[PDB]
Amino acid sequence: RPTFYRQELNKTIWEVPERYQNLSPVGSGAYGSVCAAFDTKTGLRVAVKKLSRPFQSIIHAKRTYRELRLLKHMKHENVIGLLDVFTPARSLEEFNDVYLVTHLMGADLNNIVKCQKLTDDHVQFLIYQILRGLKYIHSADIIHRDLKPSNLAVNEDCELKILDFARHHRWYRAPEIMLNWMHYNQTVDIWSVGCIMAELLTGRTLFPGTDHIDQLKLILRLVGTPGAELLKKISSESARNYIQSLTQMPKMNFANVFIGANPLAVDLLEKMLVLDSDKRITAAQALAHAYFAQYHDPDDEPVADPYDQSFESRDLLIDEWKSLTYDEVISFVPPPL
Ligand SMILES: CC(C)Cn1ncc2cc(Cc3ccc(F)cc3F)c(C(=O)NCCN(C)C)cc21
Ligand SMILES: Fc1ccc(-c2n[nH]cc2-c2ccncc2)cc1
Repeated sequence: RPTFYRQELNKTIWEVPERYQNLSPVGSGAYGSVCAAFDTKTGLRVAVKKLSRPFQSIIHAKRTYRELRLLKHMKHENVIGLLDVFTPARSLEEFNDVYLVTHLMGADLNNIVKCQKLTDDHVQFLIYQILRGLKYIHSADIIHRDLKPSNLAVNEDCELKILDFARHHRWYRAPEIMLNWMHYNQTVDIWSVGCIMAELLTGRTLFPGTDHIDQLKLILRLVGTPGAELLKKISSESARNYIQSLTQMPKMNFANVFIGANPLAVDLLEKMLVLDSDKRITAAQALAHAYFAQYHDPDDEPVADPYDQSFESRDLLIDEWKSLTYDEVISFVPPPL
């Protein structure tokens, strides 16, 4: 066991091993508190997240267990991974805090898009990496659910990583969630990617809606009201009525909306921003799209080992979720240096 040291940043107490030095806050919220730090054992700059009240309730305890399982499983260049997880506690009895460690990235995508407009080649490489990481995540039957510029981090090399999965198990959310459809599939993420790609090409949020209703009407204005094939798939009575009563609007021509953009980019957006989720393009299929010929390599777009999410359906006590989390802390194995 290593030796810990203690200090106060903002109003948070931080107890971490000596190897992590020069902690400086990065931000805080419901997710907990994040600090940038230097790892003397490896020489890397790292990001340390201290979970907030990890075992204060059953919802928190399960959430803590969920995040740790996910991060321990992700082993992919475009997905955030676990460098280390530790607790200052020496036993299950005193186990009360969990810290997570990962490589520090240069900036989030929301600090690039507004600082600069992106060339078509940059958009190619950035979107390509998101999809490469999404293919991996989706191969494990995991849905991110909250893909958005602030959840994508980039290095000065333009290397990208997907961060902070939505622990749910807004301008970027698929319309079937605005309609509250409880059976949305993994292509909800592909919709998010489409809204992101469009924003990089134009510099403007594609669907800057003020609420759920306003959001949907901005989406239908671009992709048009749903056809009869999609009408036949809606079970909700209120939804069906709301949609059949809206003044009908045609699908606009993306080539005209996105004038001057690479025609291969326009084509990909049209395959991503499809209202009917069954017809939306998949991450695996989008990687083979001609827009990414510069970067596509079918022997270097790997898939993930099978991920067991059976715990999601379990109804346990706080002490049981806590103990299961402790087990995952102890059995952690750092990645090969
Ligand atoms: C913006 C730069 C600091 C780039 N950067 N690089 C790595 C990294 C990790 C995090 C969060 C995080 C996740 C796993 C982990 F084990 C340790 C962690 F710290 C955050 C962050 O602060 N996320 C806040 C939550 N928001 C986005 C919803 C930011 C990160
Ligand atoms: F206006 C819309 C927008 C999106 C959808 C939709 N796309 N994929 C699945 C659905 C959907 C929505 C609600 N109920 C069932 C299915 C249906 C109508």
